[PDB]
Amino acid sequence: FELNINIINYNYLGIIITVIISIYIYNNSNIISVYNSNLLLININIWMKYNILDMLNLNVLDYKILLWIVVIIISNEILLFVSFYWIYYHNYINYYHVNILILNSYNIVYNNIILLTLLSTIVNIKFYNYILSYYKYILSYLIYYNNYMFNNKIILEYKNNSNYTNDSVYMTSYFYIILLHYIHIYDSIILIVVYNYVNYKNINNYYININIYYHLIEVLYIVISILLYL
Amino acid sequence: QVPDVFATFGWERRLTVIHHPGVMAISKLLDQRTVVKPRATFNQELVEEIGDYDEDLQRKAQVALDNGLAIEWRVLDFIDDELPRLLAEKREIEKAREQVMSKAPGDYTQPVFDSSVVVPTPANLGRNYPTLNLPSGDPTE
Amino acid sequence: VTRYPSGTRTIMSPYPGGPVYQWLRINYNYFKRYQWRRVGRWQMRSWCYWKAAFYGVPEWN
Amino acid sequence: ISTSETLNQKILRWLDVTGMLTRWHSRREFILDMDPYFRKNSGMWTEWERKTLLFLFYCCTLATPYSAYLDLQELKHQGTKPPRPVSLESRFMNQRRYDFTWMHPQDKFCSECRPVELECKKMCFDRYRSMDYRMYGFQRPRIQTYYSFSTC
Amino acid sequence: YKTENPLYKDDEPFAKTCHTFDYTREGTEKNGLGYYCLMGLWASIFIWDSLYTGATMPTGVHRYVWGPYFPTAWF
Amino acid sequence: HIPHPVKYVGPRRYGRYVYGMNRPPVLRQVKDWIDWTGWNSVFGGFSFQVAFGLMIVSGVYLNNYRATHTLYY
Amino acid sequence: KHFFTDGANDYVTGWENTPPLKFPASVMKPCDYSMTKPIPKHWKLRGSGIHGPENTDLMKLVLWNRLKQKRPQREVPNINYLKDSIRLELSVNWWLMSCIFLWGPWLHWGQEYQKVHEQPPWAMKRIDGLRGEGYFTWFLE
Amino acid sequence: YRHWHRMSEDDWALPLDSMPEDVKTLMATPQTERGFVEDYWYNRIRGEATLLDPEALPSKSYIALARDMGLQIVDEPSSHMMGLIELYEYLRGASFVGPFGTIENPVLVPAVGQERVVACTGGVGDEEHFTLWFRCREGFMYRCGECDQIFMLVRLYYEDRYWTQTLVRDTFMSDGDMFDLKTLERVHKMWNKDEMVRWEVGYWAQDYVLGKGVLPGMVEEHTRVN
Ligand SMILES: CCCCCCCCCCCCCCCCCC(=O)OC[C@H](COP(=O)([O-])OCC(O)COP(=O)([O-])OC[C@@H](COC(=O)CCCCCCCCCCCCCCCCC)OC(=O)CCCCCCCCCCCCCCCCC)OC(=O)CCCCCCCCCCCCCCCCC
Ligand SMILES: CCCCCCCCCCCCCCCCCC(=O)OC[C@H](COP(=O)([O-])OCC(O)COP(=O)([O-])OC[C@@H](COC(=O)CCCCCCCCCCCCCCCCC)OC(=O)CCCCCCCCCCCCCCCCC)OC(=O)CCCCCCCCCCCCCCCCC
Ligand SMILES: CCCCCCCCCCCCCCCCCC(=O)OC[C@H](COP(=O)([O-])OCC(O)COP(=O)([O-])OC[C@@H](COC(=O)CCCCCCCCCCCCCCCCC)OC(=O)CCCCCCCCCCCCCCCCC)OC(=O)CCCCCCCCCCCCCCCCC
Ligand SMILES: CCCCCCCCCCCCCCCCCC(=O)OC[C@H](COP(=O)([O-])OCC(O)COP(=O)([O-])OC[C@@H](COC(=O)CCCCCCCCCCCCCCCCC)OC(=O)CCCCCCCCCCCCCCCCC)OC(=O)CCCCCCCCCCCCCCCCC
Ligand SMILES: CCCCCCCC/C=C/CCCCCCCC(=O)OC[C@H](COP(=O)(O)OCCN)OC(=O)CCCCCCC/C=C/CCCCCCCC
Ligand SMILES: CCCCCCCC/C=C/CCCCCCCC(=O)OC[C@H](COP(=O)(O)OCCN)OC(=O)CCCCCCC/C=C/CCCCCCCC
Ligand SMILES: CCCCCCCC/C=C\CCCCCCCC(=O)OC[C@H](COP(=O)(O)OCCN)OC(=O)CCCCCCC/C=C/CCCCCCCC
Ligand SMILES: CCCCCCCCCCCCCCCC(=O)OC[C@H](COP(=O)(O)O)OC(=O)CCCCCCCCCCCCCCC
Ligand SMILES: [Zn+2]
Repeated sequence: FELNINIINYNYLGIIITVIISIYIYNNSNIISVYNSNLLLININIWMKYNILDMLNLNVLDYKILLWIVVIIISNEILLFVSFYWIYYHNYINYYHVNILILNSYNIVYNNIILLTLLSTIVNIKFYNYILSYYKYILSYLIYYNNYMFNNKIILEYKNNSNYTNDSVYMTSYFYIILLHYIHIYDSIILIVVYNYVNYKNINNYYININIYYHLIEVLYIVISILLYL
Repeated sequence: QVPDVFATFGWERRLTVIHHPGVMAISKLLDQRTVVKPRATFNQELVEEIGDYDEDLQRKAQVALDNGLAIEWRVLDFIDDELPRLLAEKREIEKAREQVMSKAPGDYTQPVFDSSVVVPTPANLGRNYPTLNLPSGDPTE
Repeated sequence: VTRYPSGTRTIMSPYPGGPVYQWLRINYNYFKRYQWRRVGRWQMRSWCYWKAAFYGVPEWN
Repeated sequence: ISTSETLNQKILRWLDVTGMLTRWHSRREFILDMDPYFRKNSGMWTEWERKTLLFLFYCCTLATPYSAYLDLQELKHQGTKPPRPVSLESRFMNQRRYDFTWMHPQDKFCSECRPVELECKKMCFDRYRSMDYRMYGFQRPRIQTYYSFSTC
Repeated sequence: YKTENPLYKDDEPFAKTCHTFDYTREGTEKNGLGYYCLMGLWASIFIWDSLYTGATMPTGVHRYVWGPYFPTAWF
Repeated sequence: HIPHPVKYVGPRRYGRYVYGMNRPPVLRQVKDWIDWTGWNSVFGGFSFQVAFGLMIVSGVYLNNYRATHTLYY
Repeated sequence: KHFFTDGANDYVTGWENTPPLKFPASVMKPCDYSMTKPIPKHWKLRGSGIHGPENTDLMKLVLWNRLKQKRPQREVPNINYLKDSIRLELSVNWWLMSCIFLWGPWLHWGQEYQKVHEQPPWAMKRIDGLRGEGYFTWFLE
Repeated sequence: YRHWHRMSEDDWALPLDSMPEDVKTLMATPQTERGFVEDYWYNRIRGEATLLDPEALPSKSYIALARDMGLQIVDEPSSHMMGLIELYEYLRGASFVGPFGTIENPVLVPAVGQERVVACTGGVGDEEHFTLWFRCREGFMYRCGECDQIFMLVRLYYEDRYWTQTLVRDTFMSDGDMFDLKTLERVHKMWNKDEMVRWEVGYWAQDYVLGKGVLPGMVEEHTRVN
């Protein structure tokens, strides 16, 4: 027989990661922060390596445990956006009569909605192929093109906007809510860059996580679009 | 008298049950995929549906149906050449089934038949069929 | 029934097509299968994130 | 022109120049278009799954050009955004407790300019250049550079 | 022999055991007529509010053929 | 989940494609495809845009035309 | 379905609480001995009596759940199951179609009208002398 | 069991490359001296040699047939040990529910060691009480202080070892007549002739007996690039 769980006795990434966090506080140059971020990325990858190596234990509950962890993380991301919506709507009584130019409801909203919908369709096709034990090379490069356009559009919008964060709480909330969504789009790039075909298929937690996360980002933008643009 | 046996499954995680020794012998025999072969029997309706996906197989499948042949798919690709042997094989198998079934209980003598036309058997182990997955037509025509 | 090389002959029309059409059909088929898919095969095999996780781990006996 | 085919057949043929329609109507053509490693699993697919997958795939790819057209128009719109009236500094507008330095904690470039206030930075970079300190940007006319989306 | 195409076969039933799953009496499988009535009312209220702006500020003059305590007056 | 039969009642096979001969009209083919893949996805997908579009475009009459003809001052 | 559930959508291990309905009750049956008749007093307990593999039905359930994992062909589900598996995918695709072919046309029309008349076609024209497009979603005014 | 993961490819069969190259010694090794891989191929080579000889099967007794395939004849001792193994494995990830324990029929608590923690929850319905945990050690008839339910520890122990499927086989299975390599050759020629190899394990096994790389195509079969 064997123990139900193969215990993990020792770990040293925790110390390294925690020290990396402290380096952000104790920096005397923003250049150190940039290089420190690479270290954090490296060590987080090692932690992800340990999760993949745990497959050797053949434990049925490992998939379930990680899936429910992601559910909790998703909830935290939703509640973080709720706080920004809370901040935005608290000062609702002070909006729409101040001498600032709010965003148009015709151009930005439509193309972004169309663009992000295509992103969902690409990920949906990836899920379908994952169900069918099949792969299509071009799909990943469609995501990169999709992400390239999103970055190009958002950069221009910020640069050409004629109002600034210090003009009103409305502008601050607009910029902040849009940035928060962008950061979650960038986190999606971090995840999707490693998409590959793995032959153990439906016992791979990465596929279900990516599908859930991409759907969350897109639905959040619908709420943002209704609140700010429409 | 048939003794009961332990049957185990799995390599590292092993599950054991009691089973019939004869059933296990049949089970392992059917695992000899090169010896014991699945064979297909068609009906007219199914043959017609095949044409929707492979016109050549429909014609070859129709020949098998018209002669009431239980045929392996690999052999079906060569039914034009194998037909005379397949008809002979069908008769010999039927003869063997009749003899063994009709024999009195306790009589386990081998049936009398021409094994040279039955494949796979020690007398005839089959032909080395070449692959037919090559194109013959010129795209520009 | 004549079997043509995969992806080279259309089934939509009895006419194979004109010289330009045939060139486009044949060369896209080649570019996809033997040029573009190099990149995909290279990323899938030589740069697999999950393979890199087991690098240096002993073989499973 | 070719009279060996109907008009519908001719239209379908050209729409099939990349083989999309042929792969849709032939299971054999579709599976052989897969790479050998994945062709191993093709036998398990139902026709409902196969054609449904192509439908989702074709709708996505066919819609990509439309999104590209929208994005190009968006880039052109931003490339020639009309100027807007200068904001009157109202009661609660442009309030500052400290200079803007979170981007450059040590260098403190353009402390008076906001993080993405390009015109303010341009004039600030010019001062630094006039003080013999190089700075990158805001020097090339927009119509003389590529990818500006501002050309006539 | 005769066969049935698997694609068009019916769904398999839940097994009948001590632990039997049954959704037949729940009435949660699909939206019912009540849901579509709520949608109809929402459309009606949306149209009505826009068409007749003075509906929320009704007239106070009361004229009843059979007085105010007659049922038709109440509605 | 309530077990229930497959509601598709259209043709199950058109036959082998032979240069597009002996095949139904295009509109009938579109109807068959949606029957095969389910109308529930069509209604659900289009429901949101139809509701939003009708509400916005109804204002052309409800908000613009009626208001001009109905202003007691 | 996308999400994994131990009870119903258990694709990680493929465990099923009950056997397929195909098998006759004699071959295999659901593990239910709630209806067992009272045990005669003269019978003596030989086994543990503990719920587990000593019961025939549970042993067969465990055996089948391991040996079902290899099958010669696919067990084709009906179209209802296949629809449900990609319900979200199909609906998102139709939502994209609706955005392109329904939202796009009237949004383009509104902007063109706005150009000529200073306000969207679904808005009351102002008489207060303020310039600009004004609101878009009229019913939220 | 429900707590096991998916069957691996090896759970069905092993690759031929795992066949021991010294087949002559493999077929002469006693069962107690064969490892997991050696035992697997001994049974498969000997089992398939008898099954691929149809003319001899009808005259072969079930005892001999079971021996050739490596199947263990069940008896009360072996059945008892195997049954308690499966019960222990099942309880790893399953609930522990059964009849109320009494002196005549104590609750059986399988264990490998000398101790295992157990809880008593009383009888059914109203007789059920709060969990009362205790350490069930070997050699004592435990009595719950609340409901008076009787528990007993059963140890899966045998001669300085704990019961396992292999241990049961070694203890009770008896090696029969030594396998004759002539049978391997005779069956090999029956199903392998003129480039047709329908008995591939025997083809490899016969090649190893003749050394290695003697039969046609075996040199090319054994040459690898990495
Ligand atoms: C006489 C010729 C007439 C030609 C007319 C023009 C036709 C152009 C079609 C371009 C379609 C691009 C679609 C992009 C989305 C991704 C597609 C995809 O999934 O590809 C998979 C495909 C194979 O992927 P895989 O993983 O191996 O296989 C996956 C599947 O299993 C198997 O995949 P699959 O085989 O099912 O793929 C189906 C299909 C799925 O996608 C579609 O079917 C979408 C179709 C959309 C049509 C868009 C047309 C745009 C035209 C606009 C013109 C505007 C003019 C304005 C004028 C203004 C005047 C004032 O994908 C493709 O076929 C993609 C195109 C393949 C070409 C690759 C070679 C390089 C480019 C060659 C271009 C040649 C143009 C010649 C023009 C001549 C004119 C006389 O990917 C590749 O081949 C590799 C990457 C390259 C693909 C994209 C190439 C873009 C080329 C654009 C050309 C048009 C530019 C117009 C500019 C106008 C400026 C004003
Ligand atoms: C912003 C403005 C608007 C922009 C819109 C942009 C739209 C982009 C759409 C792109 C669509 C791509 C379509 C690809 C079609 C491929 C088939 C084809 O044509 O193959 C022919 C042929 C095939 O030969 P083959 O395969 O050997 O066939 C021999 C067989 O034996 C015989 O076999 P066969 O008979 O089957 O082969 C021949 C057959 C092949 O074709 C077919 O039968 C077609 C069947 C499939 C059709 C499926 C649909 C295709 C997509 C339609 C897209 C519609 C776009 C609508 C845009 C509206 C914009 C308002 O028939 C044809 O060749 C007919 C071609 C019809 C072309 C129609 C062009 C319409 C242009 C409209 C312009 C409007 C401008 C308005 C300005 C307003 C200003 C206020 O080879 C080529 O494709 C030739 C390539 C070389 C072309 C050279 C062009 C030189 C142009 C010089 C311009 C100089 C300008 C100077 C200016 C100076 C100023 C001062
Ligand atoms: C007006 C126009 C504009 C509208 C804008 C709308 C904006 C919406 C924003 C949404 C953002 C995106 C979020 C979802 C992203 C993923 C989408 C996705 O993949 O969907 C397809 C996919 C469909 O799944 P499937 O298995 O294929 O289903 C097939 C069929 O649909 C049939 O499936 P089935 O019915 O057979 O069931 C299987 C499936 C069915 O489930 C789903 O499919 C879920 C679909 C959800 C879609 C989102 C709809 C909106 C939900 C609103 C919930 C509000 C909560 C209450 C807030 C109170 C505030 C005061 O089950 C699961 O997948 C289980 C998932 C785990 C659920 C964990 C829930 C934890 C929280 C429980 C409540 C806590 C409060 C208790 C209070 C009482 C205390 C006594 O969904 C998933 O698989 C997603 C599951 C993973 C993400 C779960 C996230 C849970 C977050 C919990 C937050 C709790 C906060 C509590 C405190 C709050 C107050 C302080
Ligand atoms: C004499 C005077 C005469 C006067 C005459 C006047 C005439 C007036 C006519 C008025 C007519 C009124 C009619 C009322 C009755 C309606 C009856 C009806 O059919 O109701 C039900 C009908 C449909 O409901 P249903 O029957 O339940 O739907 C059936 C489904 O198939 C159920 O099946 P299912 O559940 O399987 O459905 C599929 C489902 C299956 O689910 C799954 O597969 C499982 C997973 C579900 C959870 C998903 C989680 C998240 C997924 C992530 C992926 C996201 C992708 C997109 C990403 C975008 C990124 C940007 O999945 C989905 O549907 C969701 C996924 C698809 C994509 C979702 C996209 C985002 C949605 C959320 C945002 C929505 C807002 C967007 C706004 C724009 C953009 C910002 O409801 C409506 O249509 C709503 C009623 C609207 C009433 C409006 C009334 C006002 C307007 C009046 C206009 C006319 C006035 C003109 C002036 C007149 C003056 C006199
Ligand atoms: C500031 C805001 C936040 C951003 C800053 C960094 C935050 C870093 C926090 C990261 C938390 C990660 C939690 C992960 C939990 C889920 C893990 C999981 O399921 O992984 C396994 C899953 C599947 O593996 P299998 O072997 O198939 O199965 C596993 C065993 N059954 O694998 C994956 O998810 C693959 C992930 C690959 C991509 C990894 C990329 C890591 C990115 C780290 C970002 C760090 C950026 C730091 C920036 C600092 C300066 C701003
Ligand atoms: C015997 C009876 C025959 C009757 C025939 C009736 C034929 C009716 C044909 C109606 C055609 C209507 C076409 C409308 C197209 C409008 C396209 C348009 O506006 O494109 C722009 C817009 C994007 O522009 P942006 O600048 O980005 O602005 C919006 C976002 N910022 O793009 C789109 O709208 C793309 C979507 C195209 C929609 C096409 C609609 C086609 C409708 C055809 C109907 C045919 C009916 C036939 C009935 C037959 C009865 C026998
Ligand atoms: C190889 C190089 C690759 C580079 C490109 C690819 C990687 C990109 C990585 C993601 C980048 C995401 C950037 C997010 C921050 C964006 C900042 C921004 O735009 O801020 C301005 C925008 C609007 O401002 P205005 O200029 O007034 O707008 C008027 C319009 N004309 O919003 C703001 O001002 C808010 C700024 C919030 C910034 C938050 C970012 C985190 C900064 C942390 C600094 C901490 C320093 C202290 C020490 C600790 C170090 C960890
Ligand atoms: C945490 C915040 C969440 C967001 C805020 C939610 C607030 C509201 C939530 C309500 C519940 C939503 C789900 C409803 C589901 C549903 O439709 O549920 C549908 C059900 C019927 O169920 P079935 O049809 O499925 O059997 O409908 C009902 O039970 C009630 C609605 C039917 C119509 C009611 C009519 C009201 C009449 C009012 C007066 C009109 C006067 C007209 C004069 C001419
Ligand atoms: Zn007790």
